[PDB]
Amino acid sequence: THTVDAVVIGAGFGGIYAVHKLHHELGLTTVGFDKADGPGGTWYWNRYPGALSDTESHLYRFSFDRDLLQESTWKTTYITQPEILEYLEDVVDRFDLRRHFKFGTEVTSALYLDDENLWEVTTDHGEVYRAKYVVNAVGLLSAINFPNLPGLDTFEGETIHTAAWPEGKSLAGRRVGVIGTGSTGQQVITSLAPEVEHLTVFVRTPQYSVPVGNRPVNPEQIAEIKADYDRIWERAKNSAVAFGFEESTLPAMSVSEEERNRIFQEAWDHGGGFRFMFGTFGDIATDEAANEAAASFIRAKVAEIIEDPETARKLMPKGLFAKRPLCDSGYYEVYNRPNVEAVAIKENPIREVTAKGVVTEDGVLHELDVLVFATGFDAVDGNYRRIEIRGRDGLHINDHWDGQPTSYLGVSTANFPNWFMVLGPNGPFTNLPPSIETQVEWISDTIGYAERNGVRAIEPTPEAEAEWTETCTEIANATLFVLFYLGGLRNYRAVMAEVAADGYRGFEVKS
Ligand SMILES: Cc1cc2nc3c(=O)[nH]c(=O)nc-3n(C[C@H](O)[C@H](O)[C@H](O)COP(=O)(O)OP(=O)(O)OC[C@H]3O[C@@H](n4cnc5c(N)ncnc54)[C@H](O)[C@@H]3O)c2cc1C
Ligand SMILES: NC(=O)c1ccc[n+]([C@@H]2O[C@H](COP(=O)([O-])OP(=O)(O)OC[C@H]3O[C@@H](n4cnc5c(N)ncnc54)[C@H](OP(=O)(O)O)[C@@H]3O)[C@@H](O)[C@H]2O)c1
Repeated sequence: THTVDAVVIGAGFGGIYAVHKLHHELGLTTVGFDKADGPGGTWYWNRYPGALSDTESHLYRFSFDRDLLQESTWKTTYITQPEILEYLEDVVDRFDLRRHFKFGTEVTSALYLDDENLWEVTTDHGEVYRAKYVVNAVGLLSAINFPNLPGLDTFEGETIHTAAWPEGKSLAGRRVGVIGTGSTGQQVITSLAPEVEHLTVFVRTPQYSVPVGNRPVNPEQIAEIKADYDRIWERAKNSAVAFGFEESTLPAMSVSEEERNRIFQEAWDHGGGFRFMFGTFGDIATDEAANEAAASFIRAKVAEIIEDPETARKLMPKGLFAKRPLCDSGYYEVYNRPNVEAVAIKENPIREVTAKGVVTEDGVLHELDVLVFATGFDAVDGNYRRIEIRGRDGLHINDHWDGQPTSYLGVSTANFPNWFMVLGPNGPFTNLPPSIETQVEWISDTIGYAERNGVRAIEPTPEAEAEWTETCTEIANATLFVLFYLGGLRNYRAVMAEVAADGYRGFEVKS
């Protein structure tokens, strides 16, 4: 029914910028879609208390508009969900993007029509769009992982998942249980502890966590940032992780024990997860001894913060210090509160939930009014895998990604022509907005090139896609241990630009 140049799926950072680029810069008629009733993406969905960025406020945003960077403000060194949502809502209205989005609208299929070199895209309300290009900015919020504890139906109190937090809902003065201690669960717990009648935490795997050091800013302090913003973004885009600190090249074991502690202590006092992992020493992710030095420093902090050694034993992180580091606003301190109990479910599993609360295998009823699930989601490619997406010859995305999801360059995959991914598989591990910008700017250039020239279809070769996996795999082999590209933002940007400069190396082009 509707003939458009381009379709964008999602209205988070990625979809917002994709619609801007395609509409404003390339002059294409572009429609965006989100199941959400408004823009924001993950910042629209996740409204739990204590929801906070792990990227400093001044860097958790777009950098493409130099005037916008002068204009935005923020209250603290890290940024909260309502502030981010407001920022993204403001971007949408600043660039008049709203009239291009269809909200409350799920894309249920995207089928390639081989004969016409078009994508046929349908919504859950039956609307059909024919488009030359599809840009998928669908994020990771797939189906909500909402675990199957026996007797859950019987609970007479409120059951809440953090990705569907009730707007009014304050749990002040209530008896609350939280299941899950990832970034989200830690954040909810710290938020809840001081206001809740009682808090019971069901801990399965304690994680490494460092202080975030979220502090109020002055208007003079924002003024300093803003006067140097160009240099700041120049540095970020020339770094590996783009978080606003100088990345260390210092081997942890090349200095004395006393200096190593001082270095760790400084980062601990300053705050920041990536700063702790990458700002202290150059080999925490690559050297077993370096990782142990970091890991055991955090363990010692846990033991020092938590008074009761039985409580401390349950919360004690173990093993390698890896993946996205967690940071917190006083998470370990919380367990020193008289009205907070930790339950280590590996050794004392949940037997059932009843009307009144949770019974553990010890046979003790933990009486609760409220049960919070901070249990995350199931999958990461989940959002691709639940849409009927069909490429060339009717090849389904699930048949194509028979094993793990793959991409060429993080943005495209073979047999799916003119179909792009923002933050697809095998892409950078990074402060995300500047990587998102990198990918959308590259997607847009590639679509510009296709439109300028005669291009009917562009897709990666199977061999390019395989060499990219091999490339990612060889970077990942160096590290300690989903497959990301781990060469960093600066390296990723050079790779993307060179692919473009080399006449789209690794793409099959139908002229
Ligand atoms: C609490 C929290 C804090 C975070 N902090 C940071 C941080 O500090 N730094 C950082 O770099 N990253 C952080 N992240 C990661 C974050 O996801 C990214 O920074 C960024 O918001 C991702 O934007 P996105 O557009 O790629 O995806 P999303 O924001 O996830 O948006 C995708 C949208 O696509 C929509 N969608 C999916 N499928 C369909 C469909 N079939 N039809 C219609 N719509 C669909 C969804 O409804 C969703 O709104 C954080 C995440 C969380 C949850
Ligand atoms: N960039 C950011 O600052 C940021 C912030 C928040 C979230 N995120 C991302 O968003 C995703 C969601 O984060 P999240 O913290 O909500 O989820 P998460 O990281 O997957 O954490 C889930 C927690 O729930 C526990 N759990 C899962 N199933 C359980 C069950 N059946 N019974 C008991 N416990 C169970 C897990 O323990 P186990 O460890 O044993 O599985 C874990 O503690 C993550 O992938 C994360 O990377 C990013």
